[PDB]
Amino acid sequence: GSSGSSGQKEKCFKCNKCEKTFSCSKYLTQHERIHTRGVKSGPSSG
Ligand SMILES: [Zn+2]
Repeated sequence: GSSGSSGQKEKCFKCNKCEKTFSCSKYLTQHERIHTRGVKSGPSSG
């Protein structure tokens, strides 16, 4: 008899790598990108 109060009203989007809490979703999904090993034209041209 543990039924009753239930609702996914409160939502929180917390990254995985950095584990930073955000406000919206689109903000996170896109952010996650930042975590991509291998960036061309970064530290040195070649
Ligand atoms: Zn992150």
